[PDB]
Amino acid sequence: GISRDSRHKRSATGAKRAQFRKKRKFELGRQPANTKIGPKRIHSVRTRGGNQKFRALRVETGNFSWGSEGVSRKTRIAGVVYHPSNNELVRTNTLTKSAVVQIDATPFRQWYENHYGATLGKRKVERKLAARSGAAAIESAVDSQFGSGRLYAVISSRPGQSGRCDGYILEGEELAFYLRRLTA
Amino acid sequence: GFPMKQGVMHPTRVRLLLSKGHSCYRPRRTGERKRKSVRGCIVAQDLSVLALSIVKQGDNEIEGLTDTTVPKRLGPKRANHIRKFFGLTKEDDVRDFVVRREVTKGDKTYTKAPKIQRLVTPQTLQRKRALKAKKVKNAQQQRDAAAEYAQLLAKRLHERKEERAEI
Amino acid sequence: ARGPKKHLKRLAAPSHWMLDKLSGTYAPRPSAGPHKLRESLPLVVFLRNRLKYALNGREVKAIMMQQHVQVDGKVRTDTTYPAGFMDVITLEATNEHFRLVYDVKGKFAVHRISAEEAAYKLGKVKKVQLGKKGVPYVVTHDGRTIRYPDPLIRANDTVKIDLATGKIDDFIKFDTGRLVMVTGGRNLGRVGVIVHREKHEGGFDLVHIKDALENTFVTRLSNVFVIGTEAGKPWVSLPKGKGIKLSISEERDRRRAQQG
Amino acid sequence: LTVQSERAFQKQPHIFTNPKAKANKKTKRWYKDVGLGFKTPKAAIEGSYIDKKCPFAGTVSIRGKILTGTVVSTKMHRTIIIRRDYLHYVPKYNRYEKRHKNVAAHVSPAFRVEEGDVVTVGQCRPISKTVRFNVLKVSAG
RNA sequence: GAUAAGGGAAGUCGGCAAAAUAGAUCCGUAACUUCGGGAUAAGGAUUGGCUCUAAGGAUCGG
RNA sequence: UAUCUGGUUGAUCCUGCCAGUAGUCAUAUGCUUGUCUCAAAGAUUAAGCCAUGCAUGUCUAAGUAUAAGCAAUUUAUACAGUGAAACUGCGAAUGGCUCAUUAAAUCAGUUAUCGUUUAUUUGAUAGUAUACUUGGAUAACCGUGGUAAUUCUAGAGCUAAUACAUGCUUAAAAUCCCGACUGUUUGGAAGGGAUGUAUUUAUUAGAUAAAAAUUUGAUGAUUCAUAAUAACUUUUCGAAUCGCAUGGCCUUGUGCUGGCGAUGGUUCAUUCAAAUUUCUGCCCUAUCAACUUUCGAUGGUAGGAUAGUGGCCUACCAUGGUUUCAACGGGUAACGGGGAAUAAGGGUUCGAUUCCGGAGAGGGAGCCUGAGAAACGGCUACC
RNA sequence: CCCGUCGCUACUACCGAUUGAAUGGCUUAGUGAGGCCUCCGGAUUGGUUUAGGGAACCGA
Ligand SMILES: [Mg+2]
Ligand SMILES: [Mg+2]
Ligand SMILES: [Mg+2]
Ligand SMILES: [Mg+2]
Ligand SMILES: [Mg+2]
Ligand SMILES: [Mg+2]
Ligand SMILES: [Mg+2]
Ligand SMILES: [Mg+2]
Ligand SMILES: [Mg+2]
Ligand SMILES: [Mg+2]
Ligand SMILES: [Mg+2]
Ligand SMILES: [Mg+2]
Ligand SMILES: [Mg+2]
Ligand SMILES: [Mg+2]
Ligand SMILES: [Mg+2]
Ligand SMILES: [Mg+2]
Ligand SMILES: [Mg+2]
Ligand SMILES: [Mg+2]
Ligand SMILES: [Mg+2]
Ligand SMILES: [Mg+2]
Ligand SMILES: [Mg+2]
Repeated sequence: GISRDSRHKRSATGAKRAQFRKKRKFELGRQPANTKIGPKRIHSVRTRGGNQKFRALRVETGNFSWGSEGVSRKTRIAGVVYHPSNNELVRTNTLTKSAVVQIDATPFRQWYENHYGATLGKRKVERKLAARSGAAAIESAVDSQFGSGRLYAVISSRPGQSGRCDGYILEGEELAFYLRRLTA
Repeated sequence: GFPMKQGVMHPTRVRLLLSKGHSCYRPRRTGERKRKSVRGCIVAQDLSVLALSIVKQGDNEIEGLTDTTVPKRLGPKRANHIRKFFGLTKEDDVRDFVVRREVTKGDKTYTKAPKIQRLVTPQTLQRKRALKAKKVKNAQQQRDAAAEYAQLLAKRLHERKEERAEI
Repeated sequence: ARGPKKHLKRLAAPSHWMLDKLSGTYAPRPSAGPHKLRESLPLVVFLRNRLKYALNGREVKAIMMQQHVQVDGKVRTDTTYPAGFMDVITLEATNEHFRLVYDVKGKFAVHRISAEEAAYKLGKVKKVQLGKKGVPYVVTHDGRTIRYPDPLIRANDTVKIDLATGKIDDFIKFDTGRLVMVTGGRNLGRVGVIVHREKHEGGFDLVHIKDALENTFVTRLSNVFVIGTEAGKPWVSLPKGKGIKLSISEERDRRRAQQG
Repeated sequence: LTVQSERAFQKQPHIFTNPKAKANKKTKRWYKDVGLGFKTPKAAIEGSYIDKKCPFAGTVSIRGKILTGTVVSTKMHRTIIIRRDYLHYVPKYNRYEKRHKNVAAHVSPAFRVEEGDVVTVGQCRPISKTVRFNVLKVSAG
């Protein structure tokens, strides 16, 4: 069994430690989910204490939040474009935490147009919109992407732990950072 | 003597790890799994006996198989099962239609009938009423204990209001 | 080892139970309950070794299965129920009420009280915090959780519980001059007033306590139980001896004069 | 030395800087006091480094034992080794012998330590195979 | 000049003849020793095609 | 009892050992042996192998009874007393034995969990935006059996649940979003959705140095408790259960209400625990001086996994980490400690063994169930 | 008094061809049972259940 104990390692002085006891069940590990993109398939795992975990083996959509306006919508994920841990994860389009993905922009464009009245990519309702006006100008580098119809996002949930693939839309210098990293 | 297991497509024997819910095995303790040899699902010459079920009755009577019949040993026991099998609508009283098998102990005979399950009775309705009355009374006890604490807090806060003004 | 232990060796039982070595191999292992194992008193020990009502464990079980014994106003049928400090035991068949208070000699005294005092008990607040739906609550030393406490209550105070509604009758704030009984260490059972609290953050606060005989001792804050608002005014009756520790020479002289 | 020197973006968790805000374009910084009367260095209030294991801006907590020792190596990235000297009593000879133990502690960029300083380190949760302590105070040597 | 089931020197004075090994990269390498060797000791792993990535330079412009 | 005596020489004084002397909770053995109390006992060599028998099962008024079981006619033609066998629930992870492995390992004293899970016990905690009560299986049983053989089980006919899967019954407002119309200086609005609790994200309260030109908890300390917003979910559970009593209301009913109990259920706390964990402390050996780092060794970033921290594992990147204050290696006729023998004091020797901790059930390894096992009087595979 | 070859008897350890032998630990390389996760698979077995012979699509 996969074991997380530190006994099998050699000590800080470099001495090999002798075998103390048989592997115990309270230090087990399991195998990575390696979440892909495909029709949703989640398997439950019975964990210590009788609790439940959900392995997302394949998912298509997730709930992603646009932080500045504070609104979240569920949208499909197109693919993985960047992963700080392993490039084989980008190549196989494996969903893990902190993975950079492209998400569908329609729910956010629709919310934006209904809430502010402007477009992207580049009586009472009208009064509410006129009041909300002025705050409707967003950053150019984020606005330009809606023209391509795909937003950059990072997964925040842990799909191998909860079966969900949720995240937030990149903005500010974090967005500038991953654009520079991606383009190189 | 090894029995046949459905889905194993062989005329021979294979060894499987059988568990609870599998045929050809009865687990002795909870969670126990045994590796047992079982015969495939393909008919061959190595069978000592084959079990057959008559789907369509033939021409000639079978001596002890198609002429007689054995009544079912037990009647229905659940209330909705009594309603479904034969005899009544939801407004009928199931209590006096249950089949009772009478036993003969020498000279005096008495009847035995099953205990009906899922039968609505005044005790059942009393328990339902008790549960909902307790739930409502509890909800009121909680929301007035909360209201009383809100009075206590308002009094303390008012006292702290005058305390700051004084100091 | 692979799960919780269910036996208790006689030699490994708490010493303040005063069990004899040779009556057998095992001792009553207290059940899970309001009080910790080392600081509790099982009802079999209370009813058989102290009160001597039962001659053996079969008889104590016969006694308890007739619904006579009540702890904190509720009938208990668990023979190894972990009764503990300040708990009230009622035996209405004999019409007797006991309180489990430590005596100054370190053991649980059998301190009988009248029914009027047996109608309540005190509990030291271990923590106060907010529960679900934003309801604050206090957890006492016997594991009780009482919601909607007086907003002035903080940790280490002592509350007086109505014990029939589970509500708070009144409380004592932790401060200088309060009467205290010590519930741990070698000074177990002594009663005095707090003279000075010396705090040690990230560590253990220490409390300096002055006895009624002007004896001063120091103990950890976790072993301090406030039982009265000032000297000579305890909220519960003290056991015989009034929690005053005498040296062995004074005890020997007192015993000689009392018996001759 | 730059903060975004890794293949991943370095930032404090759950600290959100809203781009649609006022002209006060200063990156929001989170910090905490470790308690026990230890002062937060101003390099944490005014700095820009990101360290999840740092006592003041990270999620570790200081609890347990407080030890002092001499820094003997700064050749690891963000990790030091301190040396603790003590006297062991040998009852048979009614005398003592010098002994020492090496304890590995994490040092945040809010402190600058070189070999020879005497530091005070507080215990934290296990943050590595050999590192379980985290520097709280530095005295120049 | 080739191949050959199973065995593998039982053939023969004798392993005669044939077979097996073989290039390169990486790992590893004993007794003994005249300290130079033994040594390619012994004993192991890899090797194609295709699509990429990185490193290694020159001349001009202060 | 803080003690000494014989032995080298022809004789002497010394160094020095041999011998004598006493104890042993220290074993064996020889001889002898009347009484009372107390009482060790396959540790040493073989953690070698085992014939045979036993050591873990369990039912109350309160889960399931048509035994074709017993008993009596009784408040009873639904059952009602007693009661095998089975299904369901729980226990079997405790105990008992042994000390093989194990030398910073175990363990001892001392810490921490603001780094986690926790059956059970004990406290609290749920009005939430077909209903007089939902489904279809299955056991025991009967009768056809196959094998020499097992705690093997297969066809066929029934039939149950606190087993399995679904599903209503209900307060009063209030708040939020969209919003046709309308007022038309930005208000009013018909109509639609959403509110409990769990899960997963993202974003906000969660304050507290003393005068001039409204609330806000704890800690030494937190991104804590808790609350709110936007969404999300192969939708967790907000009782389709069981026993005794039968009370109260009369606008002529199997009407509406209700008393003491069993069990279960979400979350928080507690307890019994568990898992990691700080500091310091282990016998001999240098005829062991360098060890660790291919292929994790030390650290960083990101991830995966875990109940959770952590190179526990993966990817990328640095070259670190231990050591004459003895690392590393080797030996141990080594389970550790509380303790035991002997002892003026200081010490020397022993500690498998009545208590505590750890480990094992021929040797490894891998798992199911379960709160809890890498369990062996559980399973799977190899030797 | 006494020393050493040489000669006799007994015992102990050492060296010693045998690429001697046995047991245990660690380990390179090759093969690799079995469990677990995953991937399809779809024996048979219930109907989201629809249908005038029954042709679809849902679950296990
Ligand atoms: Mg051939
Ligand atoms: Mg061949
Ligand atoms: Mg050959
Ligand atoms: Mg020959
Ligand atoms: Mg020949
Ligand atoms: Mg010859
Ligand atoms: Mg020749
Ligand atoms: Mg030749
Ligand atoms: Mg050679
Ligand atoms: Mg070679
Ligand atoms: Mg290749
Ligand atoms: Mg002697
Ligand atoms: Mg033996
Ligand atoms: Mg045990
Ligand atoms: Mg015994
Ligand atoms: Mg990590
Ligand atoms: Mg021992
Ligand atoms: Mg031994
Ligand atoms: Mg033991
Ligand atoms: Mg085992
Ligand atoms: Mg020899």
